[PDB]
Amino acid sequence: PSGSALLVVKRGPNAGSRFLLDQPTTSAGRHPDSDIFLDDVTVSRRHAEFRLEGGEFQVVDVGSLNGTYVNREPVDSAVLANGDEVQIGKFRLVFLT
Amino acid sequence: PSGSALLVVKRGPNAGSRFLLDQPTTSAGRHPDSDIFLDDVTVSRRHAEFRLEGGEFQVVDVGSLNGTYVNREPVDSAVLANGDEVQIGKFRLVFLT
Amino acid sequence: DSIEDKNARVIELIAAYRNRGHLMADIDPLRLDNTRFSHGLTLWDLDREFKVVQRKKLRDILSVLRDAYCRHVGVEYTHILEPEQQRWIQERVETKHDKPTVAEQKYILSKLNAAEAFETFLQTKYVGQKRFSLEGAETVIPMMDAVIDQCAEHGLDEVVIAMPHRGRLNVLANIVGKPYSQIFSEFGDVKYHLGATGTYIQMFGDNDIEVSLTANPSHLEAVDPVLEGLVRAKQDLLDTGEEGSDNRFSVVPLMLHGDAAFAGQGVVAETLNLALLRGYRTGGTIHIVVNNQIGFTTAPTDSRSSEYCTDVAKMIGAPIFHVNGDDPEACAWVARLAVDFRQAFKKDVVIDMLCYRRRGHNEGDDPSMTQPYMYDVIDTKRGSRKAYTEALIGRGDISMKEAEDALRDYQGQLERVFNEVRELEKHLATAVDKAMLQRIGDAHLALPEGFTVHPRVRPVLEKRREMAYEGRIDWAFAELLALGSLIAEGKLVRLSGQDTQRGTFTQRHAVIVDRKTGEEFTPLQLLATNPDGTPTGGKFLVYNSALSEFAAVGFEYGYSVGNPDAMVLWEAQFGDFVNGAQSIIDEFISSGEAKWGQLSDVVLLLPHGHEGQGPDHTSGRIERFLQLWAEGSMTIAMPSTPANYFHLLRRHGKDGIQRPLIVFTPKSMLRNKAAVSDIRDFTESKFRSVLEEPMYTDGEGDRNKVTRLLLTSGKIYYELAARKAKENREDVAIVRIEQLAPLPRRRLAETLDRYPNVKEKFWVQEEPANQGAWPSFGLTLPEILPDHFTGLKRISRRAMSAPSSGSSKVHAVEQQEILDTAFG
Amino acid sequence: DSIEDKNARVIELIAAYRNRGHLMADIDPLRLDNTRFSHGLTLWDLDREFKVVQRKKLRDILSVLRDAYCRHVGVEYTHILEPEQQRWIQERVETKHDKPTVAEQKYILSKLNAAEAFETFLQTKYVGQKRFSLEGAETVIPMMDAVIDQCAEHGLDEVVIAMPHRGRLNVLANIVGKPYSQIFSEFGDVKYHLGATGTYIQMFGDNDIEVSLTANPSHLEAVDPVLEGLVRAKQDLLDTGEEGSDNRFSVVPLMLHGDAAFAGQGVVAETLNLALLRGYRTGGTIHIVVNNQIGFTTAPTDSRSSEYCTDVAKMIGAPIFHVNGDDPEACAWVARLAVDFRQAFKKDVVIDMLCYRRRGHNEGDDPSMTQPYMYDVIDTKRGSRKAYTEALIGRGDISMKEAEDALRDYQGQLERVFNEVRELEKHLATAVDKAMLQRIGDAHLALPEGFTVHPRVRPVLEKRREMAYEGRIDWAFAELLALGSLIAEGKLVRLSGQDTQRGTFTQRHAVIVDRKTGEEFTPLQLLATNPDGTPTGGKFLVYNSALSEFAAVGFEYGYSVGNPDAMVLWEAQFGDFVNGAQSIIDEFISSGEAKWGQLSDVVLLLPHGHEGQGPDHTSGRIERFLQLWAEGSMTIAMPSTPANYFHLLRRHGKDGIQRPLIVFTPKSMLRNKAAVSDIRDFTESKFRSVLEEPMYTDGEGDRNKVTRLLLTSGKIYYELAARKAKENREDVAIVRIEQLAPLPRRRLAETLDRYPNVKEKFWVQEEPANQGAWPSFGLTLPEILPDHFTGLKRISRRAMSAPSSGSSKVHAVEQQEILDTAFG
Ligand SMILES: Cc1ncc(C[n+]2csc(CCOP(=O)(O)OP(=O)(O)O)c2C)c(N)n1
Ligand SMILES: Cc1ncc(C[n+]2csc(CCOP(=O)(O)OP(=O)(O)O)c2C)c(N)n1
Ligand SMILES: [Ca+2]
Ligand SMILES: [Ca+2]
Ligand SMILES: [Mg+2]
Ligand SMILES: [Mg+2]
Repeated sequence: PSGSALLVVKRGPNAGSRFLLDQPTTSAGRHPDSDIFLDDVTVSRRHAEFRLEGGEFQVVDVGSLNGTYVNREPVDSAVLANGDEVQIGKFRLVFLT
Repeated sequence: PSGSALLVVKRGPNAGSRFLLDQPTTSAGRHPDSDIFLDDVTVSRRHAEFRLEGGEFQVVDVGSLNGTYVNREPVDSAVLANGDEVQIGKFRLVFLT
Repeated sequence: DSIEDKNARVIELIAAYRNRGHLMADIDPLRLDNTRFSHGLTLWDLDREFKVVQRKKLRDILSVLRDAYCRHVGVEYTHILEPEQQRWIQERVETKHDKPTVAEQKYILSKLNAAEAFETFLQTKYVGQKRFSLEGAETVIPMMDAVIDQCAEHGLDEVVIAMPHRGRLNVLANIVGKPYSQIFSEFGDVKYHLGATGTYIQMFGDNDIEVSLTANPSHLEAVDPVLEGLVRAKQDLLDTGEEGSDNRFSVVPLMLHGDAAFAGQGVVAETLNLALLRGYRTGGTIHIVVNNQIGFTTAPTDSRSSEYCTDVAKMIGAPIFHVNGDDPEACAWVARLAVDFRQAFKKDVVIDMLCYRRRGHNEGDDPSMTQPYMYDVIDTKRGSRKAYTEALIGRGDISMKEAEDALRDYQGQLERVFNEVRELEKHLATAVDKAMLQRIGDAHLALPEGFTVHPRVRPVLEKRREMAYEGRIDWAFAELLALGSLIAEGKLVRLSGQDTQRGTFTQRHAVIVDRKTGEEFTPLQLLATNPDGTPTGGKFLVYNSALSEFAAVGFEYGYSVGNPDAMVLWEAQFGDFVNGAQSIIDEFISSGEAKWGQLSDVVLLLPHGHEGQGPDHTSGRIERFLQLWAEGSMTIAMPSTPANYFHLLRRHGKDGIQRPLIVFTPKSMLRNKAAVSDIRDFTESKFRSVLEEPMYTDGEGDRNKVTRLLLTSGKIYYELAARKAKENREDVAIVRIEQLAPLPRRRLAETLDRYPNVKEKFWVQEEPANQGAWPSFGLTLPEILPDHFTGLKRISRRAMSAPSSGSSKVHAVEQQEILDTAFG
Repeated sequence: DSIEDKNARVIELIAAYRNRGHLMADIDPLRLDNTRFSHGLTLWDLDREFKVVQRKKLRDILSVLRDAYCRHVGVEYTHILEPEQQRWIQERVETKHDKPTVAEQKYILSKLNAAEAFETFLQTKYVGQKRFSLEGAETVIPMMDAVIDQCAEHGLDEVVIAMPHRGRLNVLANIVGKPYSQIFSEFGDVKYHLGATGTYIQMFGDNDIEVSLTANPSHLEAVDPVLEGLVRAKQDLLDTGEEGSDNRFSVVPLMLHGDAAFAGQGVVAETLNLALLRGYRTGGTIHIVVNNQIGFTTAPTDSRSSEYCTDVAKMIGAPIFHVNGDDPEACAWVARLAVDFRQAFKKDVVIDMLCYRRRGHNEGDDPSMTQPYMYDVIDTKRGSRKAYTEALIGRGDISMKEAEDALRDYQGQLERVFNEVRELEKHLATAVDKAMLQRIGDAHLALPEGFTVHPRVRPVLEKRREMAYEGRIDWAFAELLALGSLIAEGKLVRLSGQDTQRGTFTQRHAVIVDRKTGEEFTPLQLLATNPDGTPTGGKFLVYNSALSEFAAVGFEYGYSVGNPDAMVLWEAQFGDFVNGAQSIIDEFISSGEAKWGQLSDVVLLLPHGHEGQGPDHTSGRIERFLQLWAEGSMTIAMPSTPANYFHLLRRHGKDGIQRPLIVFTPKSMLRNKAAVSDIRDFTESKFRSVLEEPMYTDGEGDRNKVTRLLLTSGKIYYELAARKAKENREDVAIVRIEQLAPLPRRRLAETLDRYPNVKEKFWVQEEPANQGAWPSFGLTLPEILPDHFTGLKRISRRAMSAPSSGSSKVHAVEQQEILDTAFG
């Protein structure tokens, strides 16, 4: 994992699953063509995006109904740090460098 | 009926039954050996007596629980007149000369 | 704390007594609970005046409140939603009461003498009477007497009682008025289950009232809906109540219960639920719970999850009076108040009589084994009659001489019953004319002026007028042709069940609803009037039932008992839900005649048939009704044609026999184009217990060509006939058994004898091998007709633990397997 | 009118809102009743202060009262007898409420999106789904979600749901969390009747909770006691509740209902009645009534006799909240309050969700035919999801962009379900040692220090210790030997029924009561501890039931489903009253495995036998259980010996098979001196489905002398054997069929082959010809074993419409006629 990040599902029906962040934009949502397919009715078809620009990893809500949280705090966009918890619907994902 | 009287059951399980009064004392009660056997739990074993002395016909209560009535009035003893109604328990008897 | 604070505290204290005073009332004659017996006010406020509109001292408010709610009567009424009903109770309970006259007290004592002498005789003379003992609950006799007397004071026609066994013979002797020569004719017995009638005469009034007691099984509370149906049939006959010209409901149900059964049996809540329904109300039932605070060996804390055994009555906002069984004056007073409430508001009243069970549940039972504390208390209790006599002396109400007169009267009653029993020991056509059919067809288009018919309902009305004149009469219309012609002949017809007005399968439309105003029109009700305008004497009473099977079937059974001249039909949504009324079927319908000599002509309509809709939408359990059957108990049928169903119903209503009829009715066969009848089948025929194919009776069919005979019943005939016609199979004949019970032995034999070349005979059915007619027919047909059925084989679905598969695909495969086997 | 008058009027006005405000609340989303919407005070008193302890203006008192009781929530609580429960509700309902956060509102809207997209898909994709439509009642989904979330907020373990079919697949997808690939695997279906399990995760909290859905038939409400039994078995396993070390009752029953069925079905009141009983409580059930103000075509005025469909819940003093189905925030708020009440007081709460049924009852139903006014109003109603989105915009709670996000989310859910399903379419020994018997005998005399045994109970305890060591073990002790040894082996044993602790026939004494203190002692509970003091893991849970059959049998069936490792026995007082539980027997016990794959090991103990005590004290209807039977559905037995009953019970508890057992148990045979067993029969034997006379297996009997074979079952064997011994008839042998179903074909054939000289074979029974084992045996035995039973004849009572005669004299004559025929 050179310059890449990892998302590990800590809470949700697929707890233990790992998603690699290494592309410029990584889509997260209920659409089956999502890069990170999060299959729960609480997740919107198009929900969030993990954007990698330069060195920083950012989470961005793209118009979901239930929003996106970073460490129990609602955000429109937030720069992610090692060990941060991202909530997308009922799913809880840990961000790791 | 020379110098005699008649008792006709107007209300009770034996409505229409007639009893003749022509003896000095005529017992009325629930005991089967009563001269006038009035078979209802409201009538006491020894309840009343129809006494004939001289010309007058008298009704006398002999220690019944529910008492004796003459024309809807409670009495210990009463001289009977033609057409009077005697109540012994639930039974209603009309006295006739 | 100022006057304002004190005023507020008094208003809240008044509300607390009205609402919860009953929780502190001295209702228990055993005083088993030691811990049983607003506070901003003190001794200093006792003589302070408060607005109540008059000003009253706190001590006076308190004495009125305490007397009304905290003595021997616990009043529950503030849960009642109607304010006029709360005011009515509050005014009668909070007013100063006039003490009974000496004559009224002596009369109550005479009823305690009668109840106790009867119990003393019963327990001394016979063994095995402990289980029926009324000892410790004798006050129920002056209580019931006061109910009946108060009904007579209102000039009502009859009081009908339903009760369990406890004290039943005491009620027969001291309430119904039956003599001991009739009561003690044999040596518990059937006597505890039989019905009886008598005449009650008022002691202080000018009226008489009829008193009857309905029959019942040992199943506690099962009779409850039966009593209501019986009373409602009697009210309809007297032109009183819901279907009467007066609002008096002059036939009163008096329903007795035990404390454990009143809380535990679901049929109680089902029957209360009927109390204000248009199709079932009887103008309010008077309930008496004989609350002896025990159920065999079980304590009340294991029998109910609420403070009182009567709490289910809050389901309908009924008032409830908890009364101390050791106070017969308060018991008689509550009884009279209950009748007055019932008359004013046409709603149930519940009397909770707190008492005790002096003896063990039965012979050989020492009740101290399981309830030692209760029975150590009961062993110190003096009887009701002695306690009341002693209360009257102490109060100065009666002299010592009068008390001696009462003891004399008691011993005389005791002598009377012991001596009497001692001496007893040492001693028509079903066819109608074309004019009748046309009139019933015409009635469907004889709509009231400006009535708006729903556009989906209009073709049904027009098709019925068309069928009446042209034929091809379907099942739904044939049923209305049968009911309509009985009404025109002067018969009362009562039809009910779940969604029965319209019909579950949208086929009946016995009631039609105005599209714009919601107004109802009942076409068959026009047959209650002759063409000349005179009434026929007939009526159509058609209702949608509550969502109940147990209480609804029990009500219809009781209704048929109450009026043997009525045509009474109950319809299951699907036959699969009738098992909800199994207690009524087992305990009353199938067996009441043999057990009690009680007759019923009730009809059960059970939608039945394998159509792939699952194990709860397929079967009425024909096999269970056939198993219950015994000669002359019931008629069981599964008609295959509209006209044969018509003749079946007309025969049932006109035969002058009181016997239940079980009909397995169709679902998809209602709209099967082959399952239609000709006008001639209604005007020139009768009920046929066995049917042949129309090719042998009306067509050019050759019976001598037949080598394989298929015997069947119901809708599968049409599928068997369709395969026969497509494959042109003259070698196979199909015979239908329309009347399943009694088996039509003679007609079956005559029909089979017209096929001299049959080599093999099969019973064909849609139902699994352990279900349908096969388990009984398979065993009875070879025995009953050995020259016809020795070697009879079965064609059916395989044996199953459910009436069918849950899969419609499996159903279709199995259905095709039966036809393929039948013609294999 | 002074200040004192005005003060009094305010206090009464406060009481009127608390008591009756619910009658004026805006609860109906259809507003069908136009006429729906103290007076000594005027406009001038609005700004006057009144004591409430603070002083408050009348306008403020009024706004609080109106908001709490007259908006979208109708609160009924003043009928509750516990003042602490009234205060708890009053404080939570009258306080100013914190508006939900935007995130909570958006989450509720996300649940409406999910419910409506599911309904839209269901109604568009498939035909025949109209009958299950949740359209007009979608708010039940955020309501149920709030219930489960609030249970998770209390850290509870599981929520178990029971519900009818309406919206069931919507609940599976949106509550239980089952994927569409599993829900739409086939093409109503069995899917509307199956059980399911899932995991619920909190959206805003840190906990998870298990969510399950129990299986059920179409019989509305029948599952209600089954759910309670299932939950109670799960609570006993988790060591929570009544039989647990904590008072959390951490398994919650969530019971859904319809408005017509909730009022009409008696099993509702029977199940509510169980709510606080020691043997049955589950710490309070959360009820939801989907009140769409209709029942198929029936209006509420024909379905109930009270203001609300939930009024039966007043039977147990439960709080009731009537909530407007068009207000999902109030619906979610009531759900959370219900769970908090349930947790604080361990008692039922009822939620009456007022809503509507958008579609007709099923396909082809135009509901305006019977309810035109209701459906003209429904045709103008906008959906819950659109109305709530519009409410949120209007209130300024959400922006237009956020509302667009919600519509986007909705269309995405609609696309997801339509596309997923599219792709899915194109793709051991039963014997114990002598030491075990002695230990169970010894346990009956191992009384607690200073325990006072009733003098009539002491010989029973001493006789059991005597039997354990010397033999002649009777039926009652053999049962306790079987249950006691299972407990010692570590099994949980639950035994219950009417008066089951002592026993109806005073024979059990499983619980004994201290003569002086009322203290209870359970001898078999000592077997839960090994001689070394370590627990065996076993337990004896023995109770006296409520006086119910339907709810009691349903509870025991559910209990056995909830814990397959428990030994669960239900006992009828007499088998004759089990027909009261016919719906449970037909719909769950006999058929649940075949219909749903749901397994149960429940035992039914049915006292049975002809003894002259009438048609309600003679029969458990063996013939009805035999008719229901199909291979592998149930085991049915009628043991004749104490040891064979012992082996039967041990086999049932140890076979590792989940299959119901039906036992026809004795009454007088409990004390028959010939019906006793030797120690050896418990230590050196097993269950024998077929028994021979001890003269052939142990004695000097000659089987070759036998020419007449009598086959029988039950207590009549002893009378047949007594006549045989008195008449010294070596030519006659008696064979007993102990296991009635499955028929023991192999053992029967082997036994009959030991009698080579039999010329005639008869089936002998006490029951009428149409009852007992003959209707099934008479038909099955000659087919199954033609070389043994072709020519088998019957000896029985004549066919009857009741299980027996009402006369004990007729019984005795008939009984002597059977023995005389058997040896004629
Ligand atoms: C439906 C039904 N179940 C069971 C029985 C058996 N049984 C007879 S008496 C009894 C207890 C009755 O208790 P309760 O109702 O308080 O009446 P009580 O005998 O005390 O007057 C029971 C369970 C019955 N007769 N009917
Ligand atoms: C015990 C029982 N009796 C009858 C039926 C037939 N049935 C199916 S739906 C229905 C009406 C249900 O009304 P309600 O309880 O208000 O529920 P809804 O369908 O309106 O949700 C009936 C009688 C049944 N399934 N179960
Ligand atoms: Ca008839
Ligand atoms: Ca087993
Ligand atoms: Mg009782
Ligand atoms: Mg409904």
